[PDB]
Amino acid sequence: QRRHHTDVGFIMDRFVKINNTNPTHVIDLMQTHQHGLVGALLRAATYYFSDLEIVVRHEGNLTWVPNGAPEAALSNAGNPTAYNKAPFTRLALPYTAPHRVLATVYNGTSKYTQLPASFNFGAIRATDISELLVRMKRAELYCPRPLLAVEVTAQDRHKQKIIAPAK
Amino acid sequence: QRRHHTDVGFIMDRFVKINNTNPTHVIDLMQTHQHGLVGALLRAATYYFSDLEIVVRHEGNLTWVPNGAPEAALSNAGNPTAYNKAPFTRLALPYTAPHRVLATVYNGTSKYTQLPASFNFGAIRATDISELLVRMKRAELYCPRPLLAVEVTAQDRHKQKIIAPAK
Amino acid sequence: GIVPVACSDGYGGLVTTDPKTADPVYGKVYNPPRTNYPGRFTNLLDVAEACPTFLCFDDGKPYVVTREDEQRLLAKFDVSLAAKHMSNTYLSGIAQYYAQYSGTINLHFMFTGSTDSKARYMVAYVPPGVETPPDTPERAAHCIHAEWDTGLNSKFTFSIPYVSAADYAYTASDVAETTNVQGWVCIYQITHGKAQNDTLVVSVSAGKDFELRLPIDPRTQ
Amino acid sequence: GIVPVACSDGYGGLVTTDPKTADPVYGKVYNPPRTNYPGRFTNLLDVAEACPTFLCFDDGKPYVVTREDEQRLLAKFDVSLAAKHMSNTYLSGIAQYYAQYSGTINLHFMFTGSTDSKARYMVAYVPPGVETPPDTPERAAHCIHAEWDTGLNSKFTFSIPYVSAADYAYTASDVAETTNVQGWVCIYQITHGKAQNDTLVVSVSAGKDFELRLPIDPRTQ
Amino acid sequence: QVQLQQSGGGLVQAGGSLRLSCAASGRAFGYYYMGWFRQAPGKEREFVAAISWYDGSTSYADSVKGRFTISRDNAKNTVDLQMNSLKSEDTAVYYCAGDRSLTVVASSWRYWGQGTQVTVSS
Amino acid sequence: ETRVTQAERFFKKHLFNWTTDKPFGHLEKLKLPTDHKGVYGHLVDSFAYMRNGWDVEVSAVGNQFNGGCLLVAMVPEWKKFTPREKYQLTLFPHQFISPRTNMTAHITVPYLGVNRYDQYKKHKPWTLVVMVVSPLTTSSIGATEIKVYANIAPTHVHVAGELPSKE
Repeated sequence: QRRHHTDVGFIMDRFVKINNTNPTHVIDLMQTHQHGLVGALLRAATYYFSDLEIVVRHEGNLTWVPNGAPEAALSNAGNPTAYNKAPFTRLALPYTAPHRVLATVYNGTSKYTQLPASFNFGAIRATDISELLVRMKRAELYCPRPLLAVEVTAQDRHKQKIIAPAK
Repeated sequence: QRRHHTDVGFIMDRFVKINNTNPTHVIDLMQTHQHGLVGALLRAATYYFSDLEIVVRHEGNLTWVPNGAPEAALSNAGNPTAYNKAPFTRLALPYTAPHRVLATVYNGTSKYTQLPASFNFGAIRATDISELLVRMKRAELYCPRPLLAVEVTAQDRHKQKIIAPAK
Repeated sequence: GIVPVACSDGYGGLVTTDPKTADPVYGKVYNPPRTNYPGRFTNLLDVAEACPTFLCFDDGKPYVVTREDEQRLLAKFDVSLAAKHMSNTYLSGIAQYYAQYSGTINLHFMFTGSTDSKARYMVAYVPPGVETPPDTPERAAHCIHAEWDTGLNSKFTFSIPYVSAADYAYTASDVAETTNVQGWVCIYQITHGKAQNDTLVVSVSAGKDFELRLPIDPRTQ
Repeated sequence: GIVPVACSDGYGGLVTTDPKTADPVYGKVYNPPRTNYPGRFTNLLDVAEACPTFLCFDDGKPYVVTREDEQRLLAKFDVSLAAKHMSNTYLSGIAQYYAQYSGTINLHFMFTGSTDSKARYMVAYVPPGVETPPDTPERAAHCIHAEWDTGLNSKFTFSIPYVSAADYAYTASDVAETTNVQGWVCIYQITHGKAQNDTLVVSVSAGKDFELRLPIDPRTQ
Repeated sequence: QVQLQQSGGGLVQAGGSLRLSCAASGRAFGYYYMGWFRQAPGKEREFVAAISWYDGSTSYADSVKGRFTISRDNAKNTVDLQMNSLKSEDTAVYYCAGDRSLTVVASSWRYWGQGTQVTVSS
Repeated sequence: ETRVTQAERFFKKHLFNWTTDKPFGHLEKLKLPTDHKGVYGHLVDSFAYMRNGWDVEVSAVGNQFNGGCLLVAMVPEWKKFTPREKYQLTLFPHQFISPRTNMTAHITVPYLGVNRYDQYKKHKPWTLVVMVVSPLTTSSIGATEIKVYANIAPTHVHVAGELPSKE
C-alpha cells in the first residue's frame, strides 16, 4: 500500500490565501479559513512548528520586522526592505518566536478565546497590500484533536457532484 | 530497414488542437477530431494509457481538479491554481482515473454510443478559455481495430497534389 | 564570451503547488530544538487506524438498544464514508478531503449490557449485488457474515471487505448512481435473555491496508 | 557575482513538436500497473505485416469469379496504395498518413472453389516499363511471373518486388504524371474444369522489409 | 483455499507441557478469528480456546482456564496452543479452525484442519 | 477471490442458417455470456463481480461438394460495423472455416477490460462473430443448407463478493 498522499509534511506544503489584509499586517497562521484543507487540518493539532514563504502584491517597498520588535521599527529601512518588481514578491521567513513550539488553543491567559500575542511570525508593511499567500515548510504537528466532517441534515450521507466528462 | 517513424510511442507525441472549449472543460481524449493523424490513429485502438501536457490560453487564473472531485471544488484556489503569464500556460498532468486503462468503445452501460463519465483526466476552469492543446506522453495501445483510408468514388485511386518546386 | 539562453514561452508562471523554493531574506537563525516532544504524528491514517470513534445511530446516540418486536433486524446502516451514520467519525472527517480510496474498514462491537443478561447476535455485510438487502436473518447467512456470543468476551471486531469493480473507489458519493451505492451492514439478534434496555455501542476505525489518494479542497469557501 | 547570459533572438517560441517537457503541477501519483495486458502493439507495421486484409474487386466484392469468355484476363488492378482496389485495406489506411515508402508487398491467393473443380492460373507483375500491359497471357511470361495450380494447395503467396528509380517512392500519387504510375498485376486462367462460379479471394499485407518514412496530416480538417 | 495444517501432537505424561502448531495458508488469515476445538473419544467437538486478530485478546473454556495459553503469529501465519498442567481428561484430537465468527458452537466455523492426536498418560 | 471449477463446462448452441442466397457481408453475432442455464447463470445472478475467459469450437456440418468460406472471430468491445470495415475483420483473433479444407475452429481468449472485475448483467466484453466471406455455392450433388454449431466454456472463473439468495 502507498500512504504518501496523507503525509503531514506533504499535505501542508501548498499556498493558502489569507483573507484579512491591512496596510500593516501581523503574520499569524490562525488567520487561515477554518474549513479549508490547510486550515481544518491545522486546527486538528495542538502544537506546531513551521517555517514560512509568502507571496505579497504591494505598492512601494515592503518592510519586515521580526517577532518582538517594536511597532515603530516598521518605518525604518534598516530592517529588511524589498523593492517592488512587476508581478509580486516572494520571500522566505524563519521562525523567530521565543517559545519552542506554537499552539492553536490556550487554556487561560499570560498577562499578570484569545491566544497570546506572542504567537506570530513577524509583521509586514507597505503603502498598501492587495493579496497575501502563505506556505508552511517542513511542518510538524503534535497532540491530535478532533476533526469533523460536514453534517447531514436528513439524508443518508452528503452528496457532492463530481467532475464528469458528460457532453 | 528503419521502422522508427511508425512507432506508436513516437507518432502520439505531438500537440493536437481540441476544437470544443468552454469556460468549464472536462479534459477527455475523445474530443479530438476523428480524421486527424492522432485522432484516427487513436480510434484504431481499444484501450490506452497516457499522461498529458496541455497549453491553455486563458484570462485570469486557471484551476485544475483531479478525477472524481466534485464540481463545486472548481471555485476554490486550494486546488492547483496557475497565475496567467503573457502568452499562455504549459502544465503537465498525471493519470488519475480509477481504472487501470481507459477505452475508446464501451459495450453497454455502467449505471444500475456513450462512454462512461469516469473516462477523463480532470477538469479546468477560468473566466474564459480561447484555445486548448493536448499532448500524449508515454502512450501505449492495446487490441488493434480497423483503420480506414479515404474512399475512391469512381477513380482508380485518390489523387492529392504534392508540394512541388515549380515556379 | 557569455552563455546564450532561450527564454521559453509558457514557463515561469506561479503555480500554487510548484516545488521550487524562494530566496531567503534573513539568515543565521538557530531555533531551539523540539526534540523528545510527546505526541508527534506524521501520518493522518496512522492516527485514524490507532483510535476508533463512535457511530451515530438514530435520534443521535452511539448505542443500539435491544428491540422487543418481531423484526429481528436491530438496524442497518450504509457502509460509505459519506453516509448518515458515519457523519460524526474521524475517518469520514479525513476522507472528505480526498477523491479516491481503497482498503479494509474495521468494525468494533462492545457490550455495555448487564452481566446477568446473555444473548446471541450476528453481523452480515452485503456488497452491491442483489436489489434488496436480506432483511431475513436467515437470508443474510448466504452473505459474508459472522457470529458472536457475549459469553466469552464483551468485545468483538468485524472487518468489512473491499469489493468493487475498479481498483479505487470514490469517496464523494455522486448525485447520480441511485440504488444502494455499494455496501450495507445489518445486525441480527438470534436470541436475548432479559435484554430490553441492554446496550450495544459500535465504533469504526481504518483497516490495516486503508489508503487515500488525491488531495482536494471541496468545501465552500 | 552572478552569471551573465545573452537572450538570443529567434529562440524560445512554441513549436507543436518540440522535444522539451513541461513543469509538473501535481506530484506523487502512483498509478496501478498495466502489466501482462494481452494485445499490446508498439509498431503499426508489425500489425500490418501480421494480418492480411481483403481486396475490393469490382461491384464491391472481395473475390474474382471465373469468366466463361475468350478474354483469359481474369482482371488487372493497380499496385499502388492509393489505387481503387486497395481502398478498403489496412495497409492503405496506414499509408495515407505518410509521404514516402519503400519495400516489398505480399499478395495472398486462396481458393474457396469446390474440391471437384481443378484449374491452372498464373500471375504477372509489370513494372513501369512498356506503354501497354501484356494483356496476352503469353506476352506476360516475359515479365516476372509465377505459376500455381490448385492441386497441391489452396493457398499461394506471391511477392511484389520494389522497382523504381529513386530510393524511396511516393505514397500519395500525384495529380500529374499520367500513364501507368508504377505497377499493375494481372491474373490469367491457363485452364479451368467446371469452374463457372468458382471463387478466388485475394488479400494483401506488408512485406518483411516494408517501411514508411515521413508522418504528415493530409486530410481536410 | 484456506488450508489449516496441525502439528505438535503426540504422547506426553500428565502434568507436563505440550505445544501444538496450526500452519495456515491464504489471503484471509488476518481477518479470521482462530481457535481450537477438542474432540474426546465418543464425544462431540468442544471449544477449548480462541484468540482475536486485532488487539490479541484471549478466551479459554472453564475446564482449561488458568492452564492453557493460545498465541498467534501474523508474520508467520501460525497459531499455537501452549499447553501446561496436563490432566487425563485432555486426551483427545485437537482441531484448528477459523472464521469471522467467535462462538462456542463448532458448526459455525466454515474452515477446519485435519486434526492432531494428543494422548495424556497418567 | 475464489476459483469455481464447476462453472467451466461446455454447452452447445445454434448460431445461424447457412443457405445459398446470402452474399458476402452477411453478419451474425452472439454476445457472451449468454443465458447459461447451469451453475454459471447462478453465479451471474447470485454473485456480482466475476472474471473469466472463453473458448469456442464452431462446426459447419456439410460435405466437400460445396464451396464457400466462413470467417469466425472474437471481437472485444463489440460495435456495429459499417460495410467498409468488414474487409478488416482479420485484425481480431480468427480462423477460417471452409468445407473444402477444414471443419472446426478453435479460439481461446483471456479476460480483459477496464475493471479487474465485471458485472455481466451490465457489460459484455467479448462477442462471437460469423461472416460469409465467399457465397455458398452448391449444385445438384451438394447440400442445400448447412447448420453451424458452437461449443462454449468459460475458463479461469474467478469471483469475489458472495451475495445472498433470493428465497
